[PDB]
Amino acid sequence: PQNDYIERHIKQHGKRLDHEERKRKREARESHKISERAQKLTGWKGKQFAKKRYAEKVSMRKKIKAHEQSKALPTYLLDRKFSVPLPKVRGISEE
Amino acid sequence: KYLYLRAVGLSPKKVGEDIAKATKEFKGIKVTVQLKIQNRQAAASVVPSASSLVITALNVKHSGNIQLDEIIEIARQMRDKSFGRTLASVTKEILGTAQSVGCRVDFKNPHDIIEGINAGEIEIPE
Amino acid sequence: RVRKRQSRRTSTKLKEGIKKKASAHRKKEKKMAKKKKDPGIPSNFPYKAKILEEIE
Amino acid sequence: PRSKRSKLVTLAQTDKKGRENKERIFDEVREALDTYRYVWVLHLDDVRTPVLQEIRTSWAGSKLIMGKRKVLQKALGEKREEEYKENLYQLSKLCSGVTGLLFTDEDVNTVKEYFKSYVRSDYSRPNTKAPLTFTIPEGIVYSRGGQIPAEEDVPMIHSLEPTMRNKFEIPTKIKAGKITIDSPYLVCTEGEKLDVRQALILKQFGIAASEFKVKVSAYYDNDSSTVESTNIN
Amino acid sequence: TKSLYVGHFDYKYLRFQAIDTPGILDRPTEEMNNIEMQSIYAIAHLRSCVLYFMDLSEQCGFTIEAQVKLFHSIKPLFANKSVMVVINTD
Amino acid sequence: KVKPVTRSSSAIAGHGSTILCSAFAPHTSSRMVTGAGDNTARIWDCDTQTPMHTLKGHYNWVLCVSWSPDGEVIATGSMDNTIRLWDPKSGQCLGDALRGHSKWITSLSWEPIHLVKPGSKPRLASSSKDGTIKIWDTVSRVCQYTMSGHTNSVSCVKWGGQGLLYSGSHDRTVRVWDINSQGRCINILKSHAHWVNHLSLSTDYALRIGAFDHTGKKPSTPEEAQKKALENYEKICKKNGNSEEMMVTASDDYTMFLWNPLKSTKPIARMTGHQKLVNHVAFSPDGRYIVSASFDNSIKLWDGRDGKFISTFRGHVASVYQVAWSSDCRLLVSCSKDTTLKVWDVRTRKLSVDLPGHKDEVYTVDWSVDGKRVCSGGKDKMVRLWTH
Amino acid sequence: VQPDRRWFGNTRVISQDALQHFRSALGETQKDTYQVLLRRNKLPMSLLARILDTESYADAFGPKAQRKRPRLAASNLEDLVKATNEDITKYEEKQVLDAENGWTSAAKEAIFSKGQSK
Amino acid sequence: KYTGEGFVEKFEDILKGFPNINDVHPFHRDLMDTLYEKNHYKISLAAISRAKLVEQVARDYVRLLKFGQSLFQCKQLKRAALGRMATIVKKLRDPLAYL
Amino acid sequence: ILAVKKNPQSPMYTQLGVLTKGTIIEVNVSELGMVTAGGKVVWGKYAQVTNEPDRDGCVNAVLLV
RNA sequence: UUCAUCUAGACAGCCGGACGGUGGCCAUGGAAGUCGGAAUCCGCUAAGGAGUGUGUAACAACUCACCGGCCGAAUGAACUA
Repeated sequence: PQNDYIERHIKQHGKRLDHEERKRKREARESHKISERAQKLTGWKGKQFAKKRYAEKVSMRKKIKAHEQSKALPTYLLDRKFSVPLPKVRGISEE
Repeated sequence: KYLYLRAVGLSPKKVGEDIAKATKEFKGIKVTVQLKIQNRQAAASVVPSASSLVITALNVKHSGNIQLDEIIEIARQMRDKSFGRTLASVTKEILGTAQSVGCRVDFKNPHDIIEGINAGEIEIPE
Repeated sequence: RVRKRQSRRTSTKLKEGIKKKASAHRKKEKKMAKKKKDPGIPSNFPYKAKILEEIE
Repeated sequence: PRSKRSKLVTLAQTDKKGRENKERIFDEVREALDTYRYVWVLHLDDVRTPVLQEIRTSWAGSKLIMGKRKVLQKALGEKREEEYKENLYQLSKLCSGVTGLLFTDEDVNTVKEYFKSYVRSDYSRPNTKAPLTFTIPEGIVYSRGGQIPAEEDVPMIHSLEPTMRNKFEIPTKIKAGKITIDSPYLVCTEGEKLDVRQALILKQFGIAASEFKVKVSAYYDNDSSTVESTNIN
Repeated sequence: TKSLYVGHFDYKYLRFQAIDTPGILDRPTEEMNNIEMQSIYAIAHLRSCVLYFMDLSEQCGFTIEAQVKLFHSIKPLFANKSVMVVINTD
Repeated sequence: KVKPVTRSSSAIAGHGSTILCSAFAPHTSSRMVTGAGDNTARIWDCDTQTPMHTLKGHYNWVLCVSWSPDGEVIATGSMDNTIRLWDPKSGQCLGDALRGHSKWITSLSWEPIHLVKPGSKPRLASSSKDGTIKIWDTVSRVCQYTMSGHTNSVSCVKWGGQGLLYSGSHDRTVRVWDINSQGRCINILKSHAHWVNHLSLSTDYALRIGAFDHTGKKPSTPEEAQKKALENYEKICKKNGNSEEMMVTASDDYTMFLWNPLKSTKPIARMTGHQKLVNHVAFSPDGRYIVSASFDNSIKLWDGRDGKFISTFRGHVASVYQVAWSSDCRLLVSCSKDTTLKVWDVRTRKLSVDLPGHKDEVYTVDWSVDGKRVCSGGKDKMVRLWTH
Repeated sequence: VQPDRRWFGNTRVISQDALQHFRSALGETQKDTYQVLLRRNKLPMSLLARILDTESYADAFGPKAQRKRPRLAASNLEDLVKATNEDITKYEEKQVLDAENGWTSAAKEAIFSKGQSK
Repeated sequence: KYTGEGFVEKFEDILKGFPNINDVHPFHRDLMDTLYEKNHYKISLAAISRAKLVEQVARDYVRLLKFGQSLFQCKQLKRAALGRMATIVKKLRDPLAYL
Repeated sequence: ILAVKKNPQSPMYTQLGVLTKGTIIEVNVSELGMVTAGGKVVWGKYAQVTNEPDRDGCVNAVLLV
């Protein structure tokens, strides 16, 4: 306690012996486990997984797009029957 | 020996006034300084920097009208090391620093004077 | 401990209702329906440089 | 379309050059051949860019063309038929590895004496024995690691202990922010053919105690159109 | 240090607490950072004794004139705080 | 002093699509820019009625043009999100384009000369539909900073004399900005019900000419230009010894408002009477009268002190788009959806001459400074130069 | 619902003078409870800074934290001493003003909530 | 009702667990002010308090659900209540990150 | 809301005041500061509801300008 | 199926280079490519971002982007079914 004590602890002793290898291996196995979760996770969890993956794909597409792209009427007439926006609506029964 | 204590706007006390008396009247700017350190003696003097030399030639802002000859004198001041063949190229090298500072060389942006140089409208005495 | 398993038997009411669902959707799609670029001479064909010669 | 490795894409400014760069180098060497009188081959296998820039600034009149071996081979001519001038593949065949092909109009002996008198300090560059021997002290290791009085230096940064422990295979512990070992690790002996990790250890400790002197093999004169071989280092 | 650090000890069968505070600069005081305002509020609020360390020496990267200047700057906080000065060796 | 305009031009040709914007120079009755429905613009030598310095670089419709009050630079905003600066002598682009906006440009303004420090050039304040107002250092051609307070389109922007920018947007609010406070919004003016069109100021003629009266004589040095423009500004801003510039607004609620934006945040008067919307407003160069052009086939005259009604100019038969003044504050020219221009004597409150000769909707019109020509252009792709 | 030019038009209009007089009379009337309006259905009764723009929750506190100095700053350094002493006195005062050990009070009987019910 | 109760339980754990920056001690008050910007602190916690709105939505939509005459109507009302809750929480993205 | 003028289903429903989809209502607009030529403030305008509020507690509508 | 790279050597691996003005300008207790805001230029180059990430209180060091050496013939991306 008292301040960023674990940051001090990591500076003084340091994280573990088996920390960097394991992190590398987790990052490597994540490619397998992503597909493993796709072919598994029946139901709502699989649906949400697919939603997340689609959103993540769109985000990276837009990021790459932004990278590669960052590499007659007048002003006043621009921005421009007496029928209401809803004639012929569904008919309601008295019942 | 040598150290660099730029740090401006053993015996670590007397080095303070030894540095300040290298910047007595000029500079009042964050210049770079070289300290040749003998036993406990601090022979401290400014090493020329392009940004500081430009800002001498002129939150804070910058608009210079450096007049195209003070930059040439700066290019002569630090064509020493310079890794460059000709003064006509060191001048472009310094005009880039001026562009980053945000100055206004003669009355144009210095990239346009680089255009005039490499196009053949501005001369350099070699 | 393995759990249940859904059944594949079709229980006739369902296949009647599906036939009716599709017979209705076909009419709806036919009603909404009321509202080329030749791909070329594809590569990997070895004798493609000869089709360019019967033109004139 | 699947069970492949995904390429790790990253979004930087620079982009690959392609065949246009090589054609440009080709045209440059071929138009400089007609211009300058003497042309030399320099073997520069492991260099620093400031050393190369010093060599270039030594003469702004003469040219130095680096690039790909096989491109310069084609510009000169590897076959006796395919060649720009006469007896030129005789020179082009000498190119071994990283070749910096120089053009000049200057006397032979100035170049010959310059490129044997020119010598600098450099790292020991593995697959090359080093004329030094280092036992690290058996206490706390410092940024220079047994080269100067420790009262000048500071202990190295704790962030390097995973590197030293795993990649360099040093037995390493740390007591507080300082790195520590129990016994004096010997890294190398003089006349010992160096390996990658020994070289990286000496680089990390900042030891440029190897003599970089550029080697020159051959030399070709346009007016005579003759080759001449002189291994000079 | 960018924060307050606390320690305890027992003196005369009584718990005391010592507080190390990160730092103060001479800073004409209508502009200062949130790290020095910690020190200022701690010195102002608490009912302590207060030990100013001077370090009479060329060390410190700070001159004795600046040290006494800071002391004279922050002595209005010291009006009821039981001050002591310690020299840590013309 | 200024005489009415009677005779036309030939039907001059050039950039062959719809004309959209028009502007005379501030120092000559002979140089005029037009931006068209192609991605180009063109300068014209009015004395000869000849096309000159055709001007490319955009890739969509040129919408807005403006001439620097010193007369050295031209600026063009287009339907693409870019602004391009031009030298009129070369007829060439001055560096690359000044991009940074996300949607098309609506209005432009230049820093008035009497605030520019000597030996420096006037900045460029640009608006845009994306809801932002950018400030460009025109000599380094880079954004100084933006103002991103608004939500909807910014229809108008105006740089005043007291270092203040006034912007009018479709969010029914007029925002004031003290550029000396690093582009901080200080006051927001909320009285309109519909969306704002063509904010205007009292001293904008002076701020536009910048030490260039009806004589055409150029100042010697920028040190003289500062004083010669500052006196022109102060002789009309010191109408009563203390300086005030009036601001007027127009909106699609069939109404204008009149503000003294520093003396008070509330409006003095709400000028009503138009049946359809107001599209263009104009103070007189002397800052005495105000005039409003509406889509109800009408133009209306007001006094620029208390917002009182004077009279109504009539004669048009379709949508009025905009108007312009003479420098003598006696003659008013108006454009319309009909093919006619029309001149109005303001003293007798009467039409002086109806100017047909176009063949379609006339979108832009402008009067020279000295009163020697009026340029007009629209859908018929043929710019006309009507003179006495 | 058929088209009509009578839609899209102002259906209910009022002049400013009548409006303000109507406001005044009813502000007079409807403060007095003994008074009462007669029809009440034909009558129009309907006629009667923020710092987050500057600081973004993230420049204030967090890994980014572009906030080194305060704006809640007193000058004349003795002034914050005068403040701190006043605040400590106020605090000690509130303490004795409003002035646990492992026992509780019994449940409120359910009969006291009988008037209260859906 | 369960969806309402969950949100208000969560928000109450935030409001009661966090300290009142006034009403503590002047020293701690000033310290936490120079650390966390008292204004931002109070503003975030007031945002959460006013969001604890969810009760209003739950009560209103339950009282509306009493008159549901069909499964589709009742389902759409349920969806509407939960969606308005979601909108309220979506408008709480930055204060929670701060807190 | 000020009134209901036209529910397209059986104008009895107008007198009852039923807000079904397509219903046309008078709403107050004094908050917008609309004013006619002459200076008379407008405080009532027609609007058409766009939703079925039996399914949603909201009554969402579009102004008829 | 389409588009690209390739014996003037492609893809993957190791090795080396990865520079100079420059610790570019604002800012700050400190920030040097990498807490942030805005420029984002030139030089020398085979190539080397006023810098892709790890990291340091700040430097350092490592890394990729890009180039070259060894290796010696196919390879990559986007799509459709």
